[PDB]
Amino acid sequence: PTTENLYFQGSMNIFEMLRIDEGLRLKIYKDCEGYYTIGIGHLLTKSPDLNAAKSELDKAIGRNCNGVITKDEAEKLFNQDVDAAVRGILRNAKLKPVYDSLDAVRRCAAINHVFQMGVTGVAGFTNVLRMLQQKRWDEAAVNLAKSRWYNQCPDRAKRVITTFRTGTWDAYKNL
Ligand SMILES: C=CCc1ccccc1O
Repeated sequence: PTTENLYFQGSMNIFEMLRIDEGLRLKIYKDCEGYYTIGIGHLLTKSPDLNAAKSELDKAIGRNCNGVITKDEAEKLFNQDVDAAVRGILRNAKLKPVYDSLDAVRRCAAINHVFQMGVTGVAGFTNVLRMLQQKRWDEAAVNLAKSRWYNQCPDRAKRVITTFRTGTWDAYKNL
């Protein structure tokens, strides 16, 4: 590692991580499963009706957006969604002990997973939870690679799986 490469971990954090996996879009779009999304991975609704999505949008931003937001508004919604995922882990009796056992980088991958799937989705991975607590990283990653979450949209999930395997930021290098 060069002096610069050793600096790369101090530049990575949950916000930079999710920003890479989710992208940044200032107009309403459909994500890889066809669900209306905006900003940095903010799922607006699962309904096929673009009208619900715009209404959810104006609600979340608090103005008449007509489907378009600013970078600063994107950042704000994103920070709220990150806070919600972390809070969702910490209050949950099953996820909190596993999260507490993890190192800082794998904790970021855990918050990313919850941001993407939701609390009950993640807490259903009974086996992967036990694997992670037992530091069985290879097995946890192979089992996450069996999931619909990863297989229906691999490019959004692949870096998170690699990060559970390694506990480093290497999958976020060299975009
Ligand atoms: C079970 C998969 C990973 C994971 C671990 C701990 C907390 C949340 C989370 O998504």
